[PDB]
Amino acid sequence: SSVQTAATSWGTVPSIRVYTANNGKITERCWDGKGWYTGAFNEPGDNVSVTSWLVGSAIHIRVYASTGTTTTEWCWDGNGWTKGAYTATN
Amino acid sequence: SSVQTAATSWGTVPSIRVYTANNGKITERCWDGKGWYTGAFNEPGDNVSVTSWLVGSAIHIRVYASTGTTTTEWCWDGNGWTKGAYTAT
Amino acid sequence: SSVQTAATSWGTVPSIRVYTANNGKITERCWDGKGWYTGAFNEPGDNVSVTSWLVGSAIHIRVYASTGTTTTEWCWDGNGWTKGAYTAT
Repeated sequence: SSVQTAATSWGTVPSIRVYTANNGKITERCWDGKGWYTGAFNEPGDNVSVTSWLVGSAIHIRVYASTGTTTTEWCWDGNGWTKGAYTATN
Repeated sequence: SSVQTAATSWGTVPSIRVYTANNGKITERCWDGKGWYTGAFNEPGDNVSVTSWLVGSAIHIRVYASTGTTTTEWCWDGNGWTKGAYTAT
Repeated sequence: SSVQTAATSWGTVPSIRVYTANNGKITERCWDGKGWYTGAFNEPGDNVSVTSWLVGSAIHIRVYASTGTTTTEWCWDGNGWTKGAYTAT
């Protein structure tokens, strides 16, 4: 049944990121105070969650994308999306 | 199989808001330090996410409600819930 | 069908907590700056959401676990997980 979303925000503007899982694909929409635009994030998943934090003015984002029982962490640390170290078991 | 929830919080008390999508309706439960009560938010949706931020002591909340492939942003900026500018494309 | 997750983080390290609902169980994976490990949280549910806040350096976490139409709040306030006062009505 419906698409699945996850949202985060930071700062005072604020910036907002909304991730949508739709038919096995996760995409990203972004707001930085003027309007919505399509973000760089595009990875497989049926389910998505997100968290973010600032270090000074630098945003760090973690997106957890799940398909079946496999969850992949995707990391934004200022210079592109990369796969993170997250695993669900030892 | 189950309801679906989304939660946010702010401040030091804190205030908490929990949104639940149940049979196509999203409702809101609120905690401001004393007990839980039903919030003003009531809109259609099968899925919900939320984020919030403070500007000084003023809370701003964004709720993303989805039905099928359609996502609607709902905004709280201190004087009622209003539909936001979010579009998926 | 896929597992369903919820995530929160705090501080500057940061600490991260990822909750996964899988086959009626919600479990927790934790990062405190060195590596991922399995957390203490293990409770029933088909759906999970989370929020957290700091009071100074002390973290407070609220996990909302749902099975059918029943949502249970679980609370971390520094000395184990306890059932919270949340009710839906």
